[PDB]
Parts: sequence; structure tokens; C-alpha cells
Amino acid sequence: HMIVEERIYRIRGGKMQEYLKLVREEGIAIQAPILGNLIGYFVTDIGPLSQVIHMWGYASLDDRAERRGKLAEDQRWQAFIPRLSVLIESSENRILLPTDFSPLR
Amino acid sequence: SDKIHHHHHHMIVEERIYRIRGGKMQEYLKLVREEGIAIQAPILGNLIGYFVTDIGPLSQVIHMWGYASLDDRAERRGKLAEDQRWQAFIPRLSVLIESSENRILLPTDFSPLR
Amino acid sequence: MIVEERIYRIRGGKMQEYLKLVREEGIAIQAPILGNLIGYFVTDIGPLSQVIHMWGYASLDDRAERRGKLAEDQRWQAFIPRLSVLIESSENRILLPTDFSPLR
Amino acid sequence: HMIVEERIYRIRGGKMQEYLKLVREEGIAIQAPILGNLIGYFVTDIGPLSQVIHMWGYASLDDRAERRGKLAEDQRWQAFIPRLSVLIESSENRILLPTDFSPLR
Amino acid sequence: HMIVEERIYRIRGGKMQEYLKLVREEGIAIQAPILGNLIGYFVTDIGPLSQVIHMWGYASLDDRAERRGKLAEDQRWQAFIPRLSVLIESSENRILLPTDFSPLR
Amino acid sequence: MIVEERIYRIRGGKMQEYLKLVREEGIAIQAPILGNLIGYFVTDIGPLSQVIHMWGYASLDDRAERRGKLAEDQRWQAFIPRLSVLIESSENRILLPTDFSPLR
Amino acid sequence: HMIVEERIYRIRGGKMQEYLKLVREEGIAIQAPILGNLIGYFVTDIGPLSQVIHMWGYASLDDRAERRGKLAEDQRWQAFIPRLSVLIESSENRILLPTDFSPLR
Amino acid sequence: HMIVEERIYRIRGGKMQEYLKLVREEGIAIQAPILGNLIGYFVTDIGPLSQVIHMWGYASLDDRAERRGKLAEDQRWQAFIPRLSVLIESSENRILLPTDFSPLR
Repeated sequence: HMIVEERIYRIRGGKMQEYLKLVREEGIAIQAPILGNLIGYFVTDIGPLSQVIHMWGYASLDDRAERRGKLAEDQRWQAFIPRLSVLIESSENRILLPTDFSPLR
Repeated sequence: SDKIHHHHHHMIVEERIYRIRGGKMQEYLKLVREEGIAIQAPILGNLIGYFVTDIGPLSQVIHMWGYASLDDRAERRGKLAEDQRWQAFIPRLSVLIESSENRILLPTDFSPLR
Repeated sequence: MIVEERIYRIRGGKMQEYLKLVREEGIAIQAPILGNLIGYFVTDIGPLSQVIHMWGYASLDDRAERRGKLAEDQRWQAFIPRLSVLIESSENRILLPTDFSPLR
Repeated sequence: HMIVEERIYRIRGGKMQEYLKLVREEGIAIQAPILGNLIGYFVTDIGPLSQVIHMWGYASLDDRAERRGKLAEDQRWQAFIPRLSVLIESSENRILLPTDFSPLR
Repeated sequence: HMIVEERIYRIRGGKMQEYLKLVREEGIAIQAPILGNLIGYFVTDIGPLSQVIHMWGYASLDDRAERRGKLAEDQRWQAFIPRLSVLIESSENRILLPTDFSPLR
Repeated sequence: MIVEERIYRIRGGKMQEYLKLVREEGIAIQAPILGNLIGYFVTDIGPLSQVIHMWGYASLDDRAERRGKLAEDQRWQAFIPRLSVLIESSENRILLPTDFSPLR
Repeated sequence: HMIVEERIYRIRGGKMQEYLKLVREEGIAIQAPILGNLIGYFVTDIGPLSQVIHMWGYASLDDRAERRGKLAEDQRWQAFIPRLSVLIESSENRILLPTDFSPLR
Repeated sequence: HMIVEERIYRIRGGKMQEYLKLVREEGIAIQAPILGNLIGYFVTDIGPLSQVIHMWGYASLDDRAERRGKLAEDQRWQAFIPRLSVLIESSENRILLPTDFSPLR
């Protein structure tokens, strides 16, 4: 019943530490409460490089939309997200459905 | 829900991403459900998640594995290759896989899973 | 309203076969259940042996519910394996119409 | 019969709302009458992100060429398009032929 | 002004010589008179491998559609193409517009 | 004979500037030294903001020598930085015409 | 002087061991003498999977052309290659030029 | 056995010679001792272009992780790497396992 969103960003060359600092020090404190279930947050060591992956869990897809909606209109997030966006070269996401044998489910 | 940490333990995460052959998803899943994960998990030691993509690249499976180091990973993946039940199991699974790739992810110090 | 874009690559030589299956059996089953087929296309210039189809929904919940109904439908279950063997690759995405999209 | 051109653009990080404002307030009023049959204009929510997709109907490809050539010589479009273009990281297109069971046909 | 179609096929591993034989001995003799203007036909030696590229000249895209439609209706092509298509793992095309300094224009 | 296909993606908005540079300055330096320009194209349908140019050579050692001469040419060293800044990505490949290829 | 060719293959799922068995026991004894300078032969453990990479050293690309010609025309190679090819899903290559600070050069 | 890492970078258009100057004159002297086993360093001439490839041999992935840790911490490297990184458009790595019949193994 739970769904997982995987977000995958390609960060501009040289800007990774900048990106992590903003999220570590400001972004995540705003975003996590609202979205509700940060599962994990990663920087790739082997594979595609200058890559961050974050996973978020949700009770449903319309719970997701409601939460993501609340985030988009949060004033602090509105101030924050333009500063992060300028460091992102490309992004994509996908909806993952856990199997009945997934520990995250 | 929330996680709570008091001391660091070093951990890496492997993401494996397979494109399954059209028409084979339920067969792939059934093999893993009924046989493979019961062999695989105890040996590799820390399964994190196992997913089928609903929006994105389709006929796609994604699974995550926690390890202490990359040598620990190598040690455990070598035990798995060496396991007799696995040797009989993996050829039946591998034939259903069109493509595969993996990568090593390092959790940030603010990752709940870490 | 949201639009799901599904994009399939079909096995070389099997395009007419795929379309025949959909035309004569699949779309009759699929369309009433899913509700709102927007378009169904074969690529002529671009990635080739490519089929693209678009479906409208009220929400992602609504989509999930309808597609679950489709997965549970006996005719679909008998049909989809014949179609799946012709699909070499597939992907999809969710599109939000802008406020100036004539389709919105 | 009718053909559909699908145009898929990757917009620079943080510039999506800027891009939309230009199209909403200027571009589309110029472009649409000349090109003739705007079918749809979308932003991707799940999949490749910071992506816009727009579809244009034409009676034939020679007619597409005539109309896109007209657009390119229009003096308002010339003044407009460079302001849009600096926000586009990547672009591509394709020619879709509707099936006899496509509602859009 | 002329247009050029570049068609790009990836051939199944081990099937190249078989693919080339079919085209050399059966296909191209049917195909070229009907499409009208075969420019070049190539096998990649360095790059994506087991790849053939072939380039076709047309006066216009409507002419292309008219000629490609005739090819599709031709009895000999219809008995032929299924044997070639089974060898094609993947395909794509694009329409190239020569520049005013292009030797081919 | 060998054909090299070079395929460039041009930064958004910079196409006309790329073509102007090559038209008025670049190709007059380049073609004589490289020796056999086959074609030069802009993609209208497919990957966009895309330039494709084809070059004929007697062999790959000849190519290496000729592209070597080009990179040492004073005029070309004065030109190429202005062109190069406009190219967002690039790739090339070597194509061997078949025995039934008109261009051979 | 010396050029490097990097060949990168994707092997059909489940066929890796069979592919290496063929190359180890029959292929490489034919191939390597004729091509002259096998630098290295690898299987990918992290990255794109079910992937082999082999690097060949050549004095020049004309010498490569001549030698690859000889290989293609070799009777032993001709008996061997079809059996390997059936296991190859896709392939690609590129020419690498060592820098003046490359130990391999 | 020994493991090989292949690092593959796409360099910004027009910045290649600037990239090589930095590595040739400063970077490689810092980096090669600390990592210990530079196999090769290449620029692609035919294939994906504006592409740099380098290879590093290691005894183990842990030993790799230790040496990359030392490399990261090195103060001369911290001053160098931001200057190189600004020229890199994208990067990726993979771990290769030499076959038992690879000369490099």
C-alpha cells in the first residue's frame, strides 16, 4: 500500500559540497516535516557521478500530492528552492511500488 | 516514521536496477518471492528495499542492499556465487533479465537510513 | 486533469501484429475501464518501431484504481500476454496540462 | 489523416516558471495562429523533470514546413524566440501518426 | 530545396552479413527506384557497432510520404521486408536540412 | 574510402551564430585542408539544435594527418575557440560504405 | 604514435560465463596473435552490468584496418565468431589517444 | 586480485586543452603517487567526443577507498580540484575485474 518516490539529480560539476550544505543546513529541516517520510539520501560513489538520490515514502499517491502541494506553497521552501535549483543540471523521478517481500513496504 | 542515531557506523548502499523482458515481470517476481530472496538475503545480510517501477522506466526492478564496506560486499557476494542453491537458482532468473546496472551510494550524514 | 504518456518500443517486424491485437481486441477492453484514451500513435520520424498512447485521469489515485480494475479484468489478463511478447521496451510519465493547453 | 509533431524540451534548472510566463504571455499568442493547431502543452510531473511537451497538429508535413517557415519570418517571433531559447538546455521532436482508433486523429 | 532522411538501424549480433546480403541481393533493387534517391549506405566501423546508416534524398516530406507509401504497397517489398525486419534489433530516423554551404543540397 | 560523421549538439539559441561562423569563416579554412566535405546539415526532425557534418577520407591515417594540419593552422587556431564554446556536446563515428552505396 | 581501441559489449543475461569460456578457450588464441596487442580484458562488477571491455593497442588506424581485415578473413575466426555473436546483445567502440603523461602510451 | 577503475569525463566544449594543461602541469603529480597505480590517461578521437578517460589499478575496493580518502584530504588537491571541476560537464566511473587471461590483471 505504501509508495516510494525516487528522485535522482545530476549536480553541476564542482557544486556538490555546495548542494549538500544547503540541504543539510536549511532544506531538509523544511522539506522533511512536510513530506513526512524521508527514507534515504545518497551521493553516488560508483556509477553516475555528481549524482544525488533521495527516496520519500507516502501512504498514497493523493497523500503525496497533498503533501507536495503543501511544500510548494511553504514560504521558506519558496525562498530556498531557487538557490538549490541553480546547482542542478538535470533531474528525474519515478514511482516505485514495493514488493510484498520488500523490507520497505 | 523517524529514525534515531547516537553513534556513526560506516555503511554503503548498492542499488541494482534491472530491465525485465516484456511479459516476464510476474515470473521474475515469483522466482524471487518463492526461492531467491530466502537464499540471497541471509548471505548478503542487509536487504533494504525491493521495488517495481509504476511510473518511469517500466518493466523495471530496483533493489537496495546495505553493506559495511565494499570488501565486505565482495566477500558476501562471493559466498553467494559459491552457494549451491544459488547456483541452481540464478540461471533461471538471469535469463529473464534484459539489462542490468548497479551503483554504490554513500548516505549523507542527514540520511535517516545511514 | 493529468495525462499519462506511455511509450513502447515494439520488436522489429511485429508492428502490424501489435496494432492488430490492440485494434481488434485490446482497445475495446482497455478504453472503457481506463476511461479517457486521448490518443494512440505510431512514430514515423524519430525513434522508430515506437508506439505512444496517452490517457487522461482525474488524479493519480483515480489512475491507480482504474488500472487495478484493468489488471483484474479477465479479458485483459487473457489478452495482455499476447501483447507483452511484442514489446521490447516501455516507459511512461505524468504530464500536467498548462493553463493555456487547449487540452486541459 | 493528420500528423502530430511532439516537441520535448529540457528547461534549465530553476527556469521553468520563467519559461512558462514567456509562453503564456507572449509566445503562444504569436505561435498558435500561425502554426494552426496547438493540441496540447504540458509540464512533466513524474518522469524526466524540468521537461515541457507540446503537440501540434498539421494536415501534412509540407504544410508544417510552410507554417514553421512563416513563424520563423514573423518579426514578433524573432524578437521573442531568443528570450525563450536561452532557457532551453536540450530539445527534440518527432512525427506521430494517429492510429484509426486514436480519438486525436 | 531538398531534404535528407538519415535512417539508423542496430542489427542483431551475428546477423550483419545476412542483413547486408538481403539488401544487396533483394531489398535495394526494389527500394531505391521507388524512394528515388539513395545517397549512401554504410556500416559503422568505429562507434555504435552492428549499426547501418542509410541516407535518402527527397524533394519534400509529402513526396517522401507518397514514395514511402508506394514502397509499403509493393508486392515484392511486402514479401521481402518481414525477413529483413526480424534482423533489426532497433531503429530510428531524422530529417536533415542541408546548409547553404553543404556540397549535398 | 572512409566517411566520418560528426554530430554536434549546439547550445540553445546559438544555432544561427554557429552557422554564421562556419559559413563566413570556418568552412573556407577547413574544407581545403580536410579535403572532402560530403555534407553539412541541421536536423529539423529528431534530436534538435543538432548539426551533422560528413567528411570523406582515403584512410584513417590520412584523416589523422589532415586533422593534424588543421589544428596547426594559424587561421583555424584564431577561429576554433569561438566555434567550440557553442558546442554543448559532440560525437563522431567512422562509416564504411557498402558495395551497393552510391557514395563509395 | 600508438592508438588504443576500447570495445565495450553487453552480453545477453545469463550468458557471461559461456561468453568467457568461449573466449578463454578458443577465441583469444585466434584473435590476440592477429590483432597483436591486447592491453586488457575486463568484466564490469560495478557500473553497467553484464558488460565486457577489451582494449587493443595499434601503431596506427591503417594497421588496425589491415589486421581486423585479416581476422575477419581468418578461417578459424569465421568458425568461432558466430558462436560468440549469438551471446552479444549490443556492442560499441572508440579510439582513445593516450596523453603524454599516460604511462600506457 | 587487482581491480581497475575506469573514470570517464565529458569536458565542456572548448575546454579540453585547458583540462589537460591543469592535469599535466599540476594534477597528476599530486594524484598519481597517492592513488598509486595509474594505468592510462586518454582523450577520445573517434567516439563520444570531448571525452577524457583514465584508469587506476588497486588491490582492493577498501584500499581504493583509503587512497581516495587520502587524496580528498590532501590540501594541494583541495586547492586544485575546484579548478578542474569547473571544466567537467559530466562524469562517471565503474569497477572492472580483469579476466584471468587479461594481460593486465
